Amino acid sequence: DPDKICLGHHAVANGTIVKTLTNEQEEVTNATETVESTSLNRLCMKGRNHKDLGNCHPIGMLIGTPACDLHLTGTWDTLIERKNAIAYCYPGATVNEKALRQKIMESGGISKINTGFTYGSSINSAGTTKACMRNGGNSFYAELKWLVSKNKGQNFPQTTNTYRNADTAEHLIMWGIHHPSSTQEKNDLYGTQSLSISVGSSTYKNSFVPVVGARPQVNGLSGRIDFHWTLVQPGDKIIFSHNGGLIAPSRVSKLIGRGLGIQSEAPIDNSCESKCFWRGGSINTRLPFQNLSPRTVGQCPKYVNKKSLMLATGMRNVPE
Amino acid sequence: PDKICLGHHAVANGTIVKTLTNEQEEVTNATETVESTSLNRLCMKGRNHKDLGNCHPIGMLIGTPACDLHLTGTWDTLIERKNAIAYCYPGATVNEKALRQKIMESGGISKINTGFTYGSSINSAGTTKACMRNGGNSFYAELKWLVSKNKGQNFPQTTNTYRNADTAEHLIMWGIHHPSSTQEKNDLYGTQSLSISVGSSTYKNSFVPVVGARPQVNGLSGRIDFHWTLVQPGDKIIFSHNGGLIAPSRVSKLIGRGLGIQSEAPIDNSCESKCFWRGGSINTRLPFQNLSPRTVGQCPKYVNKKSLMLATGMRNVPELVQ
Amino acid sequence: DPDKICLGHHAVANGTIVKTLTNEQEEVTNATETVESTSLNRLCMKGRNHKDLGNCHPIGMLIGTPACDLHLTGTWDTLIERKNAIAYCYPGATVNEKALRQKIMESGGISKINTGFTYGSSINSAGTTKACMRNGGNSFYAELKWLVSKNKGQNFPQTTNTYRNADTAEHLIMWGIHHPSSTQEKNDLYGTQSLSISVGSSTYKNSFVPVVGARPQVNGLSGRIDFHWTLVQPGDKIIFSHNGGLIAPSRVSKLIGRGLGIQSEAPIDNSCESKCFWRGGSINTRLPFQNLSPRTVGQCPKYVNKKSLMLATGMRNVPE
Amino acid sequence: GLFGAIAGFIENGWEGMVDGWYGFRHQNAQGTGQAADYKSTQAAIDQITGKLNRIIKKTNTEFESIESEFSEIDHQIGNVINWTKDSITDIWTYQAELLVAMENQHTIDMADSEMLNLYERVRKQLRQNAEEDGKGCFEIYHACDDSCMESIRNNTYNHSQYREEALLNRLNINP
Amino acid sequence: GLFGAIAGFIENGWEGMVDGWYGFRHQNAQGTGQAADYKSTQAAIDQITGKLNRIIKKTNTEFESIESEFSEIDHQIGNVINWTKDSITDIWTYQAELLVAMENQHTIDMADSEMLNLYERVRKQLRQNAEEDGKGCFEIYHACDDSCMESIRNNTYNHSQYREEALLNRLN
Amino acid sequence: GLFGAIAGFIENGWEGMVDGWYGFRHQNAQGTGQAADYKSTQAAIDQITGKLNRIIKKTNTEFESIESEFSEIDHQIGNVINWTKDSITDIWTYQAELLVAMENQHTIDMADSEMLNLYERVRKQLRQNAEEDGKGCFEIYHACDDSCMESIRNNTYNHSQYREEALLNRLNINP
Ligand SMILES: CC(=O)N[C@@H]1[C@@H](O)[C@H](O[C@@H]2O[C@H](CO[C@]3(C(=O)O)C[C@H](O)[C@@H](NC(C)=O)[C@H]([C@H](O)[C@H](O)CO)O3)[C@H](O)[C@H](O)[C@H]2O)[C@@H](CO)O[C@H]1O
Ligand SMILES: CC(=O)N[C@@H]1[C@@H](O)[C@H](O[C@@H]2O[C@H](CO[C@]3(C(=O)O)C[C@H](O)[C@@H](NC(C)=O)[C@H]([C@H](O)[C@H](O)CO)O3)[C@H](O)[C@H](O)[C@H]2O)[C@@H](CO)O[C@H]1O
Ligand SMILES: CC(=O)N[C@@H]1[C@@H](O)[C@H](O[C@@H]2O[C@H](CO[C@]3(C(=O)O)C[C@H](O)[C@@H](NC(C)=O)[C@H]([C@H](O)[C@H](O)CO)O3)[C@H](O)[C@H](O)[C@H]2O)[C@@H](CO)O[C@H]1O
Ligand SMILES: *[C@@H]1O[C@H](CO)[C@@H](O)[C@H](O)[C@H]1NC(C)=O
Ligand SMILES: *[C@@H]1O[C@H](CO)[C@@H](O)[C@H](O)[C@H]1NC(C)=O
Ligand SMILES: *[C@@H]1O[C@H](CO)[C@@H](O)[C@H](O)[C@H]1NC(C)=O
Repeated sequence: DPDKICLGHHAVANGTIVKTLTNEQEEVTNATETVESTSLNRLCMKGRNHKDLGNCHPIGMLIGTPACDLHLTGTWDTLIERKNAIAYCYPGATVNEKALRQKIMESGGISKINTGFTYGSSINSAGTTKACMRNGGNSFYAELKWLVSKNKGQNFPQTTNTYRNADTAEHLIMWGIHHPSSTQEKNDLYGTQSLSISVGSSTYKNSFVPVVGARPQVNGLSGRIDFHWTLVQPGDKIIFSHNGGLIAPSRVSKLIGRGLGIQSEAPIDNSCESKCFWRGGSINTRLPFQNLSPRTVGQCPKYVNKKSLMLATGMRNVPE
Repeated sequence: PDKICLGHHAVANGTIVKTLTNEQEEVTNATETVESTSLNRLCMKGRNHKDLGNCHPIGMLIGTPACDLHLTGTWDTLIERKNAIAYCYPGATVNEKALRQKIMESGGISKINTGFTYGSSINSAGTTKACMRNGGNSFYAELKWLVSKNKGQNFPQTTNTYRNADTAEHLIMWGIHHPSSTQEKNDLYGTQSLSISVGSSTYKNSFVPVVGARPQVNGLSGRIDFHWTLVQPGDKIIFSHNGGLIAPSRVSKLIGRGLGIQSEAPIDNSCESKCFWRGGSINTRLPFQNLSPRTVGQCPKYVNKKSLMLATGMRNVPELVQ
Repeated sequence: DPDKICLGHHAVANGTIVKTLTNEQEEVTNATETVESTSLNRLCMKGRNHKDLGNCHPIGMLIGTPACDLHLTGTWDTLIERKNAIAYCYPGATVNEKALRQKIMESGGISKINTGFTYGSSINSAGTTKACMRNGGNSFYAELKWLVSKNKGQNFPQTTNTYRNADTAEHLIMWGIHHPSSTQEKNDLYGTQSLSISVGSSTYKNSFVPVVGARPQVNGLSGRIDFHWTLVQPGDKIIFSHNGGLIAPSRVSKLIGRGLGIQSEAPIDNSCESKCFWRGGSINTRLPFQNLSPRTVGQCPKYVNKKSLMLATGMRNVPE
Repeated sequence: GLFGAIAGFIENGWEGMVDGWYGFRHQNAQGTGQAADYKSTQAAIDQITGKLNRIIKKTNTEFESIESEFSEIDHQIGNVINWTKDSITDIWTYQAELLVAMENQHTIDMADSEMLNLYERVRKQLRQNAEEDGKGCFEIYHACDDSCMESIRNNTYNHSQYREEALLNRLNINP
Repeated sequence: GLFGAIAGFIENGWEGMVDGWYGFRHQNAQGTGQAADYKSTQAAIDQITGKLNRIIKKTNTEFESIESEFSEIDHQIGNVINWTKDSITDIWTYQAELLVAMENQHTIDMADSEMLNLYERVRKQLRQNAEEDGKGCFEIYHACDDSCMESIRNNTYNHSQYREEALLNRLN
Repeated sequence: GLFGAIAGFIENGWEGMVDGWYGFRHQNAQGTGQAADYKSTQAAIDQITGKLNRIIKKTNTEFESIESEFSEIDHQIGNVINWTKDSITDIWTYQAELLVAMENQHTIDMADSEMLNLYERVRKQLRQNAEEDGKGCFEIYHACDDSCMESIRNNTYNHSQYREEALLNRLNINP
């Protein structure tokens, strides 16, 4: 007999399940995902002066490995390192290698400056190897010189070379030490004398001795060349004194500015933008969390160990 | 008129909890969220465990007498004890912290023969009173102390090569003996300049015995220091030496993964646990604990808090008391 | 017609904006700041036995650089290091310097104990240098002695010096190795013989060879003195065997207790107290957060990347 | 739930109401009808939009690599990095779970409160002219045509206009 | 409190009610009685059970040792570990404190709301046959015997049967 | 808001109420009145004071330096420290933002609830002697002088005293 007005709310046939403080299976009218599960399988490089190193390892840029010939100098805001990239054509390693790679991958460019080092007539400064091929022939690291005695068996002469940093910014200098595979090889290259290399600046001091020892062949070679580095401050000199075994710098490096270093397997895409990168590519999500990888670089969502986390965007669903 | 009254329960003695707005809120009931108690024992039920006792992990690789029952084996849990013995002869391992952690993360050790043999002018059976085994002078079981057979004569230029014929990396260890004096150095290895070179495809180093004056440790000024590297599958490692090398008779292979525990608490096989610390085991369902920040396994998170009571009931509003 | 009673709440003319879960600009009657933005430009040292090192570098306290003459011993609960502090008057450096500096800055004092080292008639133990001036005269590190041959050009004698720790606590012993600038200099100071320094305890051993190498002048000097250190355990001996190049300790150190190391440029103020310090001074706030610096020491508010975070202390403001 | 309306004294929702979150169904001599309420709907939507604006975002902090993808890391430093990264991941995973659980509880209860606030507005509007049936409806004790129903929905219903009629039907009282 | 019933218009709790969290007491011409309410009690308990299931749990992450108990650590890395561990402890201590404080606030207010929801259910059942006294009771303006009182508790009370009697008594 | 009173059915606040947070205004033959309610005001203030006591504090943990202000640091350890510190900063910035957002929401809604609880207390006191106007006021259907108004504020109002008078006026049957 009385007229009626009824208050109510909407519902949907199929609601979405969310978790609350008191209920693991609460049905609501709608929800939205907060953990990103999808990645773009490209490196989104739009708006970035980027350098893809390909098979060139960052350290190879400083010493001049043949794979790095197109990457000896340049500028960039983003530097991309790839898997199985080549640093050492000749067998060996760099001392304090991880710190050096990190420094290069934090830079925004490299320039090169001549050392001006010269060598007397009894030194062959153009030593080459089958391990470092360039332009169809035996070659060597482009930024270094393999010094040996010109006459086989003769004592390599006592030599002293100085690099002065005439710039207003710090330079990075690298050199190598050759470690022969046998006494006969050592004698042939540098003579029978006791070998010693010393390096000295205002901020750095060290000495090195070529170690002769039997080793397995790596790419047909039992010899090793190990690399060392330091920073030369503005106005300072660094002095090399040596009588056989030094792989001497013909140029030094200057790392310029800052950039973002990326280690990734994903191909580059110049038509899209991103701020967040990982091994598998780019993450362009607006969501606060992601479950792709704990290893990311740039401005990224936080990694969580969750497949899904649904945020309610509606009331409790109470269907008819 | 007639009446019906709505109400709620209460208790005479409530429990105090903290809320957003009140540090002393009385509720009908509450339950603890921070675990304060530990079992003073290592709960090893359902675990193929190894208690090392007085054997130090590094001693398993070199074969210190204290480790004779732990030269090989498999385990999912490895227990290290305080004051465990690694070195019978005075000395130390270079990069020892990384080595110990590798062993304590492993699920077992296997041993593989190096096949190192020596000519007639080498005495490969050097021993010391510092390393006693079965009531007699002995040495690290996995290594050999090489000296000149004839006292004072130059130890011969020698080459030994280990090939890794396995599909997994092997851990090779060796020692360098540092004599107590020039006369002792001359007696063992001769008057020649000594040099030990070690070279693989991935590793290179050189060593020289030193004879500088140093104090006695249990009557001995000599030192044997240990060095190690990983030999990759299919690679070989070459030792070139003329006196001072303590050479490996076996190499090690670390197998799988396991949980390393450092504790003085006794083993208990009748109970299980997934969380351990120095003082024993933490078996709790609670999300937090205040026993120690140093724990291993699957543990509640450490908090600097004696108690955090979670309310499991309404506000307690008791009846009036005179 | 009827009498009326109305329920209501207060409001203010000037409300404050705060952020809620659902509203970025919610006006409330009052609010208070949770992030501290201001700092006192002073080191608040009331209730602290403190040492301001000034021009003295912590390592200089152990070796006795002239700048540290008034900081060779003492006790403190707070140690203050300043910018451009001097450790090395003579050119050189300390091996494992970072760990040593941190040990000193974590300590609550330094005591000095005599080594008792004596030298025979063919050693001059009073070597000095223009690099380490005191009162206008050539001097040397207070806690060490520069040993040279008494007769110029003669072979420095094969010498032994032994320090025994007679205390119940570990002692910190330092020594130097001199690296000459030329062969002529090396010959004049120590003789033409091959130089070797060995150091041996129950827990430590090492050997050192003075290196003669060309290197640039630092304050007119191409020579270097590099420092090394170890801990001598209670009851143990440490033996120095040397024939030229050792810079030998006249005292050893004992670090006492614990203290708070502060690195700051701000002046001392003994009138006020604080538990939290940074480069720019002290943070005496009661607030839970601060935006001054992520690098702080002591008991501090947590650093946040926010200018302001206002906590509501009142209801919604609904003006008339 | 907290405010007792949604999944409470309101038995169920209306799948047929597609133009709003809250609304009215009526019954009079002319027939039946349905209409959404704009103000309550928009109050709920604006609050959820506010939550989304705050939650759907990342930090502007630029992070660099401390773990090599294609090379070996130091064993001591690598274990510290692994412990730290796993500890940080446990914190963010926990914080994420707590955020969304707390926000979902609040969203559901907020929506419940807006239903109740609409119900309360209508109750006070109708004053002595209607009674609550306990299921979210008001039984109106006077003839209330489509214009009258519209005045209730538009918040322009004047109770004084119908009071005499309503009290006669409710209580059998003449003035 | 938030919903105004528990520690609000309900003066105090009933220590004698041991078979439930919420319930009824009545007084009529025949006598008095007490009975617990199942649905409201179970609603509160189920929500608290849900919190406990969510909170009483640890992470599945397996941690290994980065600090040696029986041997020395490196001084530089040791200080970094000490700083990191203490920072992590401060985060977890803070999060634990906030979690329990927030959950306790919500538990108390949830319990308050279930008291109010029961009260409101009874108010709407009784319709125009009763009036609120402001203390959590309803004064019923017709004879309501033990069977009538049971029908209120059982949610089967039909107001229309008693309306004429109740309105006569309310108005006179 | 959640409880529907502040920025809800109460149109606005009173800038002229400076002696409390909640209160009463009235009108009768004797005059116009205003008075703050002590109990509701203090309930709100005590809860806010409780929050401030919990929030306005720092940890007792003593931290030492792991980054040199005036000298160089190692490259790899420095990168790990930079990553760790920035990760910790992101956690605390997030926690601080969430804390204050959550606390502010609760403070506003708590204040709303105290207003509603006062309103509900008055509604139940007045019983059948008054009617709600929908704006937070009660129209009282008997002469209610200053002592009567004070009894409402005090919770000593006796509805039975005025019920006969009130019902005659409410039903419009006053002889
Ligand atoms: C060409 C030469 O100088 N000597 C002849 C040897 O090459 C040859 O022994 C073979 O040497 C092979 C490696 O050859 C190079 C290389 O790396 O390609 C040749 C380079 O010219 C030489 N470079 C320099 C600056 O000396 C380089 C170098 O000596 C070593 O890398 C140092 O470790 O070696 C390879 O090792 C073969 O296994 C080996 O047989 C001998 C014997 O035929 O004759 C030499 O005249
Ligand atoms: C000729 C004479 O009168 N010598 C006196 C010695 O009795 C004595 O010299 C000490 O002798 C020590 C011998 O101990 C071992 C050991 O470690 O147990 C014996 C081992 O067989 C020997 N092993 C090998 C492979 O040579 C081992 C080894 O030489 C050293 O450990 C190497 O450092 O020594 C030992 O050689 C002491 O270093 C040595 O001082 C001393 C009293 O100390 O008086 C001599 O006059
Ligand atoms: C033995 C001596 O004192 N000889 C004097 C020469 O050194 C000097 O030549 C100048 O020497 C300058 C550096 O002089 C010192 C110094 O550092 O101040 C002088 C110290 O007495 C000496 N100390 C010791 C213990 O030998 C010290 C030391 O030899 C070196 O530092 C080791 O590297 O050197 C500077 O090098 C000038 O460039 C140089 O001309 C001349 C006087 O001018 O003769 C001697 O008096
Ligand atoms: C750190 O974690 C990675 C990924 O699980 C693992 O491969 C590596 O062995 C760990 N590092 C160390 C030093 O154990
Ligand atoms: C760490 O951050 C500081 C401050 O931004 C910077 O100076 C330094 O270069 C960073 N460390 C490394 C190793 O890059
Ligand atoms: C109200 O309370 C005040 C203060 O206790 C008292 O003086 C006054 O007489 C009371 N009035 C009534 C009507 O209850």
